[PDB]
Parts: sequence; structure tokens; C-alpha cells
Amino acid sequence: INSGTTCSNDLLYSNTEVSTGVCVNYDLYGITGQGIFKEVSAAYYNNWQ
Amino acid sequence: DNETLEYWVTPLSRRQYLLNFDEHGVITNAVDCSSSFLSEIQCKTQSFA
Ligand SMILES: *[C@@H]1O[C@H](CO)[C@@H](O)[C@H](O)[C@H]1NC(C)=O
Ligand SMILES: *[C@@H]1O[C@H](CO)[C@@H](O)[C@H](O)[C@H]1NC(C)=O
Repeated sequence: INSGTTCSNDLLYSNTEVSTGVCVNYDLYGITGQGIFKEVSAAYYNNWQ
Repeated sequence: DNETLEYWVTPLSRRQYLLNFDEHGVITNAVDCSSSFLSEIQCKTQSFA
């Protein structure tokens, strides 16, 4: 629950930009919460992570 | 040409480990928490030293 790609389109919204620097709410493909984003140049993700 | 077929098999069970992840996110060390006394100290301190 609250992670994955089998999503329910009962409540439909539009995709927004991943804005950095500001305190926002987020709904990142299931993951919900509040916080601040910051774009980084990461190299530790595989094709399945 | 001096070749050999080898197929080593061991059973599995559900148990707790202590895993070590490095900078790049690779598992480099592991310790079975119920194998010895040093493993007990390593899993109670959550440290590999
Ligand atoms: C604080 O406010 C300024 C402008 O009012 C904004 O640019 C900045 O992102 C805000 N900082 C946080 C952490 O929300
Ligand atoms: C294969 O192993 C034997 C061991 O007695 C050795 O004498 C022989 O030279 C080996 N053959 C090759 C091609 O390495």
C-alpha cells in the first residue's frame, strides 16, 4: 500500500514539476509526505532501483 | 582439458542478518546474527568493529 504502479484513477490530477527549494507536499508515484527537494547528480541507481 | 562440473547447494531459512552497504550501494559485508558470540556482539552494537 502507497507504493507501486497499480494506481487508482478515482481521484485524477495532472502531473506537476518537481520544484526544489520550497516546502511542498508530494505524491511521488504513491509515496506521500511533506518536505523540501533538491536536485542532485546521483550515480547509485541501477535499472531496477 | 581438465575441467569439472560443480554445483554447490545449501538450504535456506528465515533469519536476521546485519548487512553493510558501501558508498556506491553494494553489499560488501554480512554477518549472521545467531552464528557465534562475536556475531552477537556485532549485531547488538550494529557495528562491524
Ligand atoms: C522562504 O521564502 C522565500 C521567498 O519568500 C522562498 O524563495 C524560499 O524558498 C522560502 N524557503 C523555504 C524553505 O520555504
Ligand atoms: C591436466 O592435468 C594433468 C594432471 O596430472 C596434467 O598432467 C596435464 O598436463 C593437464 N593438461 C593440461 C592440458 O593442462
